[PDB]
Amino acid sequence: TPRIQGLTVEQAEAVVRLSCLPAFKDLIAKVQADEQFGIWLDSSSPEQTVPYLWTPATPIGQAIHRLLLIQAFRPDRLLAMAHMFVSTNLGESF
Repeated sequence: TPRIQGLTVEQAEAVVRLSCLPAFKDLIAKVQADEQFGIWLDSSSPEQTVPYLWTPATPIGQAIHRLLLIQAFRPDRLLAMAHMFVSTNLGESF
């Protein structure tokens, strides 16, 4: 059971899974350090403003990191994150 300071049970269930990735190791303390950053946590459009990331990173890699973050934190905007990932990989009018 992780911290339930800002997350829920369904959100924190995937946090433990995402912590197994070597790239996304600093995840449990990430929300504690960015405690004010909760726009993606509640309401608004977390798709357009996705904080944090996984060395220089390609835009595709940054989109992958944002997708992995939102898949665990905000499961509903996964469709919009996937749409933006496709647009950045292929094109805006794909």
